[PDB]
Amino acid sequence: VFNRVVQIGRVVFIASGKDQGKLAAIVNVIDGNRVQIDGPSSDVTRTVRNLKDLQLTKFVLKLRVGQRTKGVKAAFDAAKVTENFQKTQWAKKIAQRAIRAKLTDFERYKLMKAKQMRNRIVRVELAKLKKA
Amino acid sequence: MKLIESNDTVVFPEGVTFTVKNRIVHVTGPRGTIRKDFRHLHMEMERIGKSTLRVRKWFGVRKELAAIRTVCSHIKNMIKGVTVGFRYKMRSVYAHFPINVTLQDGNRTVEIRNFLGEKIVRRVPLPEGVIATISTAQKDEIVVEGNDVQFVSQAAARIQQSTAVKEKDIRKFLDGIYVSEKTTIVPT
Amino acid sequence: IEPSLRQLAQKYNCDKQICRKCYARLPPRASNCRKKKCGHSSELRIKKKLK
Amino acid sequence: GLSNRAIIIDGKNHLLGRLASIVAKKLLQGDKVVVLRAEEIVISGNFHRSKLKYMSFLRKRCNINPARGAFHYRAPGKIFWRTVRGMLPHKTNRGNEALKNLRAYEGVPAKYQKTKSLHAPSASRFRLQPRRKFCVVGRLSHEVGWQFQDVVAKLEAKRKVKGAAYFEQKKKMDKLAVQAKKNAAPKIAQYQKIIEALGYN
Amino acid sequence: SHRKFSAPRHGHMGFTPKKRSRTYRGRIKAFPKDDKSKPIHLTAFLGYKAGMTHIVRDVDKPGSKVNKKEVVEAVTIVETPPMVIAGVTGYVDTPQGPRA
Amino acid sequence: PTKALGETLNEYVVVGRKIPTEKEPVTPIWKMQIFATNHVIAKSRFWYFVSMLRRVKKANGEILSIKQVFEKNPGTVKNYGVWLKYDSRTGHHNMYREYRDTTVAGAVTQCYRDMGARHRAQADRIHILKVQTVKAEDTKRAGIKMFHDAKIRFPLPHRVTKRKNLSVFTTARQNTHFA
RNA sequence: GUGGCAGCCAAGCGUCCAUAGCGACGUUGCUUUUUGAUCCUUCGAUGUCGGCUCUUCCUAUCAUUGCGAAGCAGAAUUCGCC
RNA sequence: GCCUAACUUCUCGCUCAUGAGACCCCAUAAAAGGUGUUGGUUGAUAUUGACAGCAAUCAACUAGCCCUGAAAAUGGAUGGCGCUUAAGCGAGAGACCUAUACUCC
Repeated sequence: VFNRVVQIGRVVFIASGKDQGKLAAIVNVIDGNRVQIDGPSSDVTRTVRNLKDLQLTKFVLKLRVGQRTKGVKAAFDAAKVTENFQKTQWAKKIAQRAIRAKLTDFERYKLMKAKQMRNRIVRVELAKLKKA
Repeated sequence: MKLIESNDTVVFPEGVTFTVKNRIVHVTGPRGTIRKDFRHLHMEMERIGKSTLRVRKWFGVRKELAAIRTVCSHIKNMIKGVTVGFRYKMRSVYAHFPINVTLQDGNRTVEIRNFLGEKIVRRVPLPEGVIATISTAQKDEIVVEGNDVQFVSQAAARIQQSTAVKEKDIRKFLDGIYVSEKTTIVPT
Repeated sequence: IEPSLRQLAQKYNCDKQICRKCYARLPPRASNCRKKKCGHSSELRIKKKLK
Repeated sequence: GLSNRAIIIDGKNHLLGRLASIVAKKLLQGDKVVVLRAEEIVISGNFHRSKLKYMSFLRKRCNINPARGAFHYRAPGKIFWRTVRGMLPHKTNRGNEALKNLRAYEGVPAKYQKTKSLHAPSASRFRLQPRRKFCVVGRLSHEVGWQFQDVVAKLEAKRKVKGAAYFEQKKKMDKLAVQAKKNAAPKIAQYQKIIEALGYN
Repeated sequence: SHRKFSAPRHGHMGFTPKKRSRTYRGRIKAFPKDDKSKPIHLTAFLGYKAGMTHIVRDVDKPGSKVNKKEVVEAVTIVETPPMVIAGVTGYVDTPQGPRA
Repeated sequence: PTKALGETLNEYVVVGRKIPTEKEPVTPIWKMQIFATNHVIAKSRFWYFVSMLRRVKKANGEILSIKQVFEKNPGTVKNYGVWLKYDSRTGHHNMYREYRDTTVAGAVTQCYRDMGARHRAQADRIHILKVQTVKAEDTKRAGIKMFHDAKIRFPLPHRVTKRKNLSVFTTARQNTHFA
């Protein structure tokens, strides 16, 4: 039922709080609530975070209990965690939202025009398919 | 204190299958199939291998952890029911009045008569999947048999509690029908 | 009646423990009353045997 | 912050008091609220607690003339309505005008049978610890005197069957629309470029 | 202070208010439960209380002191001429009761 | 009364001594480690304990130095043992508790919060006898021991997530399970 | 305080056996259907005993319903619970 | 949390009560009990394999919450509604609301 677990080396994504929107690696578990994470290659300092602010990703690194910043960085670039994460819909949605939030008025106008044209054409094709 | 993880496992003998999912088990063997729902407990039940079912609890307190072995024993009882079933033998004891026990309604109701001589007739319906039989060889003996231990024992308890004495001391008015043996159908 | 049946009936009717606070019919090998009314009293007495 | 239309809220899997407080705030702030499936709202704690609380509520009647005393409504919709009323200054004109904007129903009336309902995640019962019993206002109403549990159940079953058929048709049409966009790709490639560049797909 | 000697209250409070009936005709507040197996039949009729008489009947009641003995009993006559069926109406269940 | 206000109580080293007199021209120098919100409270508690232990009070003594101590390496996790004495509503007791943290000050703050939670004991009724770092195999509390496993794994079973900056109502379905 | 009612430890009664049922020496509470203490309201007036009549309410349950325990073999009787 | 201006804000625990609890004076509760649960103290046995049945266990204590002790008369009061990883209990953090008080005009 549960596939992703809080384990040493698990790559977590900081959902809320200080370093929101970044990835880090679990290097220790202090208790059921607090976990020490260090994302040296994702611009996250070695710190302790509440699990309530973290989200488990699908990447697990081959780390050692309390692996130092050097080792966790070596493992991060070895596994290429950032490229693989960017490949996922998880990161694609985030990038899309980042682009969305920064749209200008002219860009909004262009998007509206293009979107309505595309919708009209797709509706024509949908009518064609429905007739068959 | 919330233990991080606590689990137990049940191993299934040959010829039986379970096929669990969503916290409902579907054990099946020679004597049919028993389905049991365990969604009142928030545990994780899964198949580990071919004939092993694991019931696990994450971050449970004493009361929740107490239920793991309960569920495992329930599944073991399902296995026993599908393999050898369940059979409860009950004996009638009386000082003077023969307790006349019979079946009616297509062998779906047990009738007790003459219990302490009362002219009232005691009627006990049988749960679905359970059957009853009087022993023609051993007098005063009634057997309730079925696959599901819960229903078999419920029928036995219903019959046993149907016969109770009133306004006289039970220390020496010992009349009644009592469950004398709990065993399996197939000789074990 | 036959002694085995006597014993069978007594096992359910007499061989039990009685709580001294709420008179609850309790199992013979019990340490505390199961009823909430007495607050799980730990002091019990055997059901009065035939003297 | 006012909504143009009434707010339709599916009452299923909602905590009674939390939903009532949210709805009372909305009513006071000026919106109209419709609550559907009031029999599916839940109250935390075992059934006996709620049953005994409602029995004690029933015991509150005027000694002189019970026709004057508290009016103990048994329907789930009226139970929710009274719970919201308790959270309003209903003895004043403000509270009365706010309360008159609420409609609570058992099941989904035909008027709202064809609209999308909302949920308040802050009032969902799934905030309770899993090992915590909870009762259902439908069961409470049935056990305290509600006479239309089975009728509402049958009507809801028919509604669910019709909705399932509609959803099967909608699934088919959605697959068809996906295929239609796939086919249209050659013509819309000019515009899809702009859509994706601005991040909309 | 408690009343010195107990006595039951006068009258049945479930039959109150003792007010004039809303209508002259008796309202049927409930009908017999419908069994689909039995043949179609009506469940009510209308008549007029004509008057009372008394009759002598032979009693068949085993174990009674008047078994196989004649007894005088007062009876009421209700004149019930045939009724004409003028219309048919039906009721549909709704969350607030049956509705015509 | 004394209260352990402020998240992550600070740690101070306080050194003081009785004011020299003619009969005692040279006085012993006393030093203590005190966890307090700020240095004023640090001095107050220093004088409290020193007056308890030796015949000297704030009037007749002086504070040679007050300094703050910062965790040497807040980049590592340790197990801390805390010996404390506290008073219940009925009697006085000695407790030994264990915590896991990257800072001794954090461990002491955890101790104060835990005592408040479990024994309804306030900061004024608690004395911290001693705080040390315990090795993994010298720990004797199951809650701390169960985390000394290199293969430790566990999911997050029932995650209730709070929406922050959106409307109360939504058509989205709420999912508490994330496999 | 007095009046009424309910608990805790058990020295003893109970043929033997402290607790079936009681329970001294002590001791903890509850209630305002007793009588006291006070003098807060009322002396430009609240009609002051008892009975009759009529409602409703509370139980610390006499009877009846459902039960548990006896120094419960049964008319009978006792204790206890909802 | 809504009445009600100000967060269903943030962190750690404890509590399930067949009407739990909920804030100085303040609007009652005790002796004595619980093998409910959570922490601690002390003394033992246990890998020369500790208790039950043909890998930790045992015993006595201790104090947090909860339960029993806990009976009154019109229908009724954490102020009400309600609230159960709380909107309860304890320790804390940010921000915010609000006087005829403080500053300025």
